[PDB]
Amino acid sequence: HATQELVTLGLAKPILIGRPNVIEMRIQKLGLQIKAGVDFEIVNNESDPRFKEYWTEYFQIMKRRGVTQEQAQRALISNPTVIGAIMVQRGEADAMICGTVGDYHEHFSVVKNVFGYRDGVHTAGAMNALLLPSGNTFIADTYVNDEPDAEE
Amino acid sequence: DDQLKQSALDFHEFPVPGKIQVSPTKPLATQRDLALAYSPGVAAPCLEIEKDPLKAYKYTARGNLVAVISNGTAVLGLGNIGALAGKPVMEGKGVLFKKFAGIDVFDIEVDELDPDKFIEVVAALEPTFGGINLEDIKAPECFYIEQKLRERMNIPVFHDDQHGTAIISTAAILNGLRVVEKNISDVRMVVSGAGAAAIACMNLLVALGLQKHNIVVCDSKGVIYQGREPNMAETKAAYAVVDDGKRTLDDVIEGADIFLGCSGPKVLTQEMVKKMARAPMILALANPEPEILPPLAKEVRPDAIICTGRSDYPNQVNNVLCFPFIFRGALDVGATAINEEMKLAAVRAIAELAHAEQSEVVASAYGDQDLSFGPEYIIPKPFDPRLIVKIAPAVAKAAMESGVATRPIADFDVYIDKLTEFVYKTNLFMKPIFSQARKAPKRVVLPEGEEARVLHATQELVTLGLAKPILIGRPNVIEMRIQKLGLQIKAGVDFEIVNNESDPRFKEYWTEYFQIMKRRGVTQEQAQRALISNPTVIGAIMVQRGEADAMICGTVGDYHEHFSVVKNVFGYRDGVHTAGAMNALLLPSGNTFIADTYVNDEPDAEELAEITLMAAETVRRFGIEPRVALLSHSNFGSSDCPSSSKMRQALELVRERAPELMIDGEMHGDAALVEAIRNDRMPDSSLKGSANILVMPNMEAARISYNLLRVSSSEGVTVGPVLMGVAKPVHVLTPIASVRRIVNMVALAVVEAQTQPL
Amino acid sequence: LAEITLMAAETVRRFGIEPRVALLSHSNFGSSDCPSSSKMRQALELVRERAPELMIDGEMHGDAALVEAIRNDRMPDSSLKGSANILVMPNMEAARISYNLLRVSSSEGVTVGPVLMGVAKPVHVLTPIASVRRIVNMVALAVVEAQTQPL
Ligand SMILES: NC(=O)c1ccc[n+]([C@@H]2O[C@H](COP(=O)([O-])OP(=O)(O)OC[C@H]3O[C@@H](n4cnc5c(N)ncnc54)[C@H](OP(=O)(O)O)[C@@H]3O)[C@@H](O)[C@H]2O)c1
Ligand SMILES: [Mg+2]
Repeated sequence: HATQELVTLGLAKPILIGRPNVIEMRIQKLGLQIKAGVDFEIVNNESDPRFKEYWTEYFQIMKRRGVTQEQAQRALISNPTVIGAIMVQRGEADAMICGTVGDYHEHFSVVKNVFGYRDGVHTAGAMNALLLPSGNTFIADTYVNDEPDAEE
Repeated sequence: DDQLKQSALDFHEFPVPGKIQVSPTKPLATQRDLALAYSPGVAAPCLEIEKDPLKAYKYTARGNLVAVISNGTAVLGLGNIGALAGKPVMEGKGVLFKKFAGIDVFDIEVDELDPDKFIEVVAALEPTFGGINLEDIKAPECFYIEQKLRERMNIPVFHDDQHGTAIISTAAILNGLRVVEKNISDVRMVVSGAGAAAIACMNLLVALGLQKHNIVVCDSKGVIYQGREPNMAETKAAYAVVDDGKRTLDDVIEGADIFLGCSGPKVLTQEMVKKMARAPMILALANPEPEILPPLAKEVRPDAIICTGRSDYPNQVNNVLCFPFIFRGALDVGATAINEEMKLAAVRAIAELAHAEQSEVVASAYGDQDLSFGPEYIIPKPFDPRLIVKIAPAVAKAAMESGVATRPIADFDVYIDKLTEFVYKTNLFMKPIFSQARKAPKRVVLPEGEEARVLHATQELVTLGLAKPILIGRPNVIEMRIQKLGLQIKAGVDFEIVNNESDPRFKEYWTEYFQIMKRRGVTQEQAQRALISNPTVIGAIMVQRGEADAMICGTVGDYHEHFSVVKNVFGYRDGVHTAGAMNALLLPSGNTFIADTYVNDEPDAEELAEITLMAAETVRRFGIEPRVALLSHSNFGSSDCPSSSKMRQALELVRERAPELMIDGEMHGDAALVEAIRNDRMPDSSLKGSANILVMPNMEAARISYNLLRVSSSEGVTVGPVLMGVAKPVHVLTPIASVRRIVNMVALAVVEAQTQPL
Repeated sequence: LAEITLMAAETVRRFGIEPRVALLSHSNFGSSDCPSSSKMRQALELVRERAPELMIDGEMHGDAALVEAIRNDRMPDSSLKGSANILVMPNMEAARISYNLLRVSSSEGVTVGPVLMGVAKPVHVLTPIASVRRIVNMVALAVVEAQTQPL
């Protein structure tokens, strides 16, 4: 639904990750008017033509972080967040929006491992916005650091 | 027959050619040691040998060394392929000499095939060897050559099968006559196919106190009796009965009592067995095809005493029965030859064993020994921990009785002690597990069904009939990988495939996973995603539901990624609050098990005690008596670190729980493994001999020690990591596990599922 | 750990053997995040800082360190070539247990040990079970070390 809205408003060029068959049947059942290639690009998690170059980069990132070559191969087929992060890091996409499935830190660990921290920054935080009677209010680090210290 | 032809063609020569590797049993890692071995320093042992030849067996080989000396004329069952060309099965015979009794075998093969120059070459090579194991000398020059050779050397000249199985055969006769409450005086015999190992067997069979006129020798050409041929056949006319017009074998029975024969195809029939007297004692020893088809004859007549030489049935006559152990009696006594008393007192040991077999740490579970003396049990099974400590001392005792030995053994208590010590360090507990799994296969999930190693293991398990595999993966990828690998397994026919996607039981699977893990951080959508992308979860849910009996995972990913799923689904065993992984090693001291190499990073005293008890129980089920030693960097209170105090607390807890368990600690690894160091440190230690279970303070020490010892000091793979303390049978393996490891662990899981898989 | 690694490499170099160090742990190249493995990785970084020419890698398993095929399967780009001849262990319990088990199981003869490194003057504390050959070898090593400014 969000992809349909983004195509309609022309806000982004979506790159969906999943099985094209399941995506298409779900689109038809939902009643959307988006089509593969025409409006949004589909990247198949399996039988991806760039599979070899993807798991290779993931392994080179995570070889000394507990990930073997076979684990890298298995992650680039069963972990869509890793595929999206490698896509963004390589340059085939500009941004990623994950987290709609699973736990927050399951995706944040991949994001931090691939992209890393910003320059001059040694911590990450998640800001949540609320519309209170006093106005727009933002609460800092609702998701990342369990017990930040003074510097964090 | 490629599943046997190609598999046996895949021979373990790849690392280094030849099963034997003539290697220094002494250290050679220093110029001092090298000078002691080849420079002045090695002249002294040789000079002392030359001064008095009594030192020949002492300073060198030729004490334990036999040489299976051959002209390659009857290579086990092959024939005259040649001396050098016989090397494959030459080494195959020589390898079940060291494997089962520690006999050194120099596979020197005489190239001289003439029946009179062969003896000349063998007697020329006599000083190299302290007892020759003459094999592959063919008939009829086997008897001729052995008869010539026996009279020359002053060291045990013991042929192979020609002298051979007579010990096992006459022991089987002595027990069979016991079974049917008969006596050797009136027993009648029928012999067929007087071959290399046949015509020489009744000669021993007579030595029990047997009249010659009761034996009827036969060959391919009818019946060898006195009156048949004008020229009486040698070594057979003594037994030859008077002429009576009996020209066909089907009538020469007349109610006989024994069918001792070592020959080829069938000669005996069912009506022939019917013509036999009451309580027939058919002893068809043909290896290719039994001469009577024992099931058919047993359906024809009951209370049969059928004895064969194949291991598929009890009462098997192998060389390992006494040949390595004969020389363990022959060479280890100092005899100058082997008499008929040697050949007859070892008859009174293996025959004694069959009706005197008991205890000997029977595998508490697994194994399924179920051996009782009777019509289906005449002689012990091929491989036995006391097939040595009873047969070898019998041969030595016969040596002193014959007064032909040169190094008579002292008080036999010490001899039996050393022999039993050698027994502890050579155990084959996996063969009973394979035998017990094969007679009751179970369904085992292999969640990593697309792995080449798992597919090879599946082929092996289908071939051996150990399990009913249930592979998990994409059927398409599995099938293409099978075709590429060259396997002969098919979906449904040999192994069931469970597709991780589009599984008909998807709804009922993720529902159960959610009900297990709803309050453990897993949502319904996460449960749905796990039952499609996590094969371990699918296999665990399958096993928990009851659609499979065991699981074997871990060949991909991290150990704890699978162990967390296993623990979450199955839980812990009743009365058990911890889990541990036991890894097995074949050390020079014997089978050694290291406890909790994978599960607990830093176990405490109670967890260590539970792990110790579970490891002892598992090792007991293997058929090995548990000898536990808690390991630490402190030797019996040397250090007061919390680790050593924790080890002492665990020792006290274990002693409370299991007073019968042999355990001590905390000590060093060398103190645990060698008894001299421990006796020097703790003379009153409750641990006797070498410890076979090593319990370590933390997972780092256990894992590092196991990894270093496996690649440095280890022979082969048996089992590991054996997961203990989980409710249902499941073993998490490692990504580097070999096909043999997977097959062994699947067989272990199958046998554990035969024992209430919960 | 870094100081011990450097001293061990220097001593093995003085023996005439090219040092090939491998820091050992129950984790294979970041598999576990226990403080022990993090300490091993920190030691590896410190050693690489101090001695860029030393051939060292870690942290890995014992089999990965000793056989090159396992390491190449795990880390094809490992800085360690062949078998490691220096094994640095996370704690004294693991080191002592591994050495004691390997000495009685997988070992040919005695050469030296325990070689004490980091003390001002040549001195070697032995064990009560040290043999005559061990004492002679260790005395010879101490004599040769005293020929090299015994301070
Ligand atoms: N421990 C064991 O399990 C064991 C050990 C050794 C041998 N064996 C078995 O014994 C056989 C050969 O062993 P071996 O080397 O001792 O003997 P061998 O030298 O091969 O002689 C076998 C004899 O069988 C006879 N024979 C062949 N075909 C026959 C037929 N159709 N009818 C009757 N007799 C026939 C031949 O006698 P003629 O010369 O008169 O034809 C021949 O001399 C094989 O079956 C082998 O598996 C078993
Ligand atoms: Mg043979």
